[PDB]
Amino acid sequence: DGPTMREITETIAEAKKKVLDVTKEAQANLLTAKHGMTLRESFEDNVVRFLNEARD
Amino acid sequence: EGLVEYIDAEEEESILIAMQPEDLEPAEADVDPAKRIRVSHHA
Amino acid sequence: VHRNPARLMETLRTLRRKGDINPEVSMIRDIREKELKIFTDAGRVYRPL
Amino acid sequence: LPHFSKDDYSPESKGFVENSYLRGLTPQEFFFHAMGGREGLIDTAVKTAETGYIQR
Amino acid sequence: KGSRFISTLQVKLYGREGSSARTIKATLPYIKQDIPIVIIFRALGIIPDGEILEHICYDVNDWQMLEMLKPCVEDGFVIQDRETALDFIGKEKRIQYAKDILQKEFLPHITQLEGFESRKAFFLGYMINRLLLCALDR
Amino acid sequence: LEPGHAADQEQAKLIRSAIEHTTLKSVTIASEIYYDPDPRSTVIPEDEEIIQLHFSLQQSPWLLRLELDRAAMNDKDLTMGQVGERIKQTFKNDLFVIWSEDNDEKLIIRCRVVAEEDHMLKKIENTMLENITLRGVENIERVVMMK
Amino acid sequence: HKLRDQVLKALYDVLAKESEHPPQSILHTAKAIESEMNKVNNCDTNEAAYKARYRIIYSNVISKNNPDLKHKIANGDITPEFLATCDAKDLAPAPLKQKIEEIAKQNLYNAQGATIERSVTDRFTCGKCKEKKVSYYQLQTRSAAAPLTTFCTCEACGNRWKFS
Amino acid sequence: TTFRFCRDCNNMLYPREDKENNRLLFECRTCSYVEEAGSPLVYRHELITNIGETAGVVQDIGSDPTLPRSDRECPKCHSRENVFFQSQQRRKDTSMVLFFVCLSCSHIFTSDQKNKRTQ
DNA sequence: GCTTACCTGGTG
RNA sequence: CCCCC
DNA sequence: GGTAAGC
Ligand SMILES: [Zn+2]
Ligand SMILES: [Zn+2]
Ligand SMILES: [Zn+2]
Repeated sequence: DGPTMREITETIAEAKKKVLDVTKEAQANLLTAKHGMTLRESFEDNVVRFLNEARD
Repeated sequence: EGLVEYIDAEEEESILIAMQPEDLEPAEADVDPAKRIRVSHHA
Repeated sequence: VHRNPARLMETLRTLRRKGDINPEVSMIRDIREKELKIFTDAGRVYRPL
Repeated sequence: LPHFSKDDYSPESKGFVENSYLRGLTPQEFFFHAMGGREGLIDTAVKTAETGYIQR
Repeated sequence: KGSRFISTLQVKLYGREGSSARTIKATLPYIKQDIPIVIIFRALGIIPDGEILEHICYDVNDWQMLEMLKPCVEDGFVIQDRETALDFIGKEKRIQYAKDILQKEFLPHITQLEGFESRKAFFLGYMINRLLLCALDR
Repeated sequence: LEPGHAADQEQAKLIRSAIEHTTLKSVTIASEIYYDPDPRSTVIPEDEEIIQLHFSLQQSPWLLRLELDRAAMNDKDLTMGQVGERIKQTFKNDLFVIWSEDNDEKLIIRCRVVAEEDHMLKKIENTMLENITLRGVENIERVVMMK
Repeated sequence: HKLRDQVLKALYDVLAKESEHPPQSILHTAKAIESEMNKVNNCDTNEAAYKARYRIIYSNVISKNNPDLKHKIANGDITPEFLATCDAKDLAPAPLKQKIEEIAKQNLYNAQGATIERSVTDRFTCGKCKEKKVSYYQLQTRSAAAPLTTFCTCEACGNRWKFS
Repeated sequence: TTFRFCRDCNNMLYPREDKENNRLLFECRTCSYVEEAGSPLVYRHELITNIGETAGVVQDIGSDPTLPRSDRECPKCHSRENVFFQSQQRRKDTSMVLFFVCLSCSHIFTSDQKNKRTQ
């Protein structure tokens, strides 16, 4: 459906925003550790998850 | 006439490539829903 | 070694683009490692752009 | 890819295919999908002997 | 196309992170044992430490790299001149065999003629630099 | 965890400290060698307070000085005394061990031996780092808490 | 009697070396032996473990930081406590006390192992617990002729399954 | 530890004690040279290495066309002309902090919000 | 603690 | 070889 | 070209 495609497009763009936000947070040394270590590992978890929640 | 060049994988590491002349070249100076979503003229 | 690698790199690229250096010869400038790599070498896979 | 800038962690740069097979893949998406595609085929090719000898 | 000269020179960093006195040694073709880098430089004409150091670490402020080179300096202390270094290969007979190896078989690309020892020396220093650059988390 | 202690996070942290293999190297920030010839008066102005203690109540002019990380030391429930004594027992009557007390800003251990002298201190610092067990069980290289 | 004279001497001096100096000469002497009398309450020179207690008292006094432990020790501040303290950390100073808290907190965070969330879908339903809190992943297990595999996990009960 | 070289022969200098006057000296093993020491520090071994610096910034590092550019204003010149990148010592254990090099005044600035970080 | 001697899917 | 789940 | 049970 047409309106469903609009919904699906704004969904992907909405998750993409969260990613950018978690990026700007990580880039400004504000992103917090995670027991599942590395600031870099930690950032990638948040990103990966956001994009998976998006596909689903 | 220096319009087109030959690039190996080593030289590729130092260049920035456009996908389409349009899609990535003129600066910005409604949209088709059926069409697939592309990136930008970023730099 | 080269003192002004930026100029040399341009003088080389335009020299090749003209035809004077075989179009297959590869030239790379790694600003970080302060190196200029030139390959005349046979067996390099290359594409036109 | 050389099509992107350096230090790019955006969905697009790190392999997020945002379109459906119905919409079509962009060249980058096409290549990244191929990168991750190959993944399985490699494993199945490698495993085959080890999986066989265990059976025996 | 100079007759399949597949000469594979290795410059090894002996000793692990935890083990004291991390020595740098190299494998020369037709030369059984691994020669400590200093002795090679000495056999290439570059005799004092500090001149040998200058071929490896281009920056004097780099105390890190220089400290790693300190056990090498000590490793090749015994050999103190070129003919002494060339002899540390395999006397008289030993000295020519060495000259030939370092000339024709060591770093065969560039040139394998004769009148370039500095060219090879500087290159060996470049390899050590790239090696120590990786030894360091750099 | 032991029955009535399975819900206590703090209990598990202490057990972790008791299990995970803790070397001297694991707590050390850096180790230095100085030519400090007077035992009664240190060349290092920082160590002034260390001297005024382990003195108020023939050796070696060569000083092995190692600084320890408070955080490291605190994670494994350790103190300067416990660490010093472990070095004191691994070398017996061969090395002279003095140390900074637990509340001084910088955590330091000062060592002196009992022809040459200098190079055998680089020897002593290698075995010191690489193989001195402070706390923990060997082979258990990392321990984590889980719920 | 080595310590009986040395604990005093060191206490007297490092308690007169202060900006306060010894105006309370009869009380700085009394404060020192009274701390030394309860000090021997540790062992009474029966164990060398008593000597280790001294180093705690002496060190926190000299130090610099903290200089104020000196001035406040002649002013008053419990002498029997400063033997059975164990409060080696809670006594002297306050910026280190705050730092020890931050250290303890962080080290307890560090000690905790990796979690890994897993993105869940209502689409699939569990077999056993019959719950729609399913976390899948696909893999090319078969030839390029047939499709992927899809390995589902129930993030609720914890159950695993497969597909064609 | 800033090690010195012998005069005459360029060879490396080694520590030695002047027991007579309780002072440190550095002597040459290739000859009879001897000089006074500066510091009492003879050797430093660092186990914990706290660093995460910028890069090999050529005063023409900007010539790299693969580098991303920001419109952030320069803290020194106020030129909204910058080129940015992550830490070059690229450890796994590295912050995702950015280092902007203004093309106009060639001054380095960081995207840090934790502290007052310039280096 | 190094060198040897065994092995490595199914049909056609 | 050239084909297979 | 990967592991182990020989000397
Ligand atoms: Zn379930
Ligand atoms: Zn000399
Ligand atoms: Zn500027």
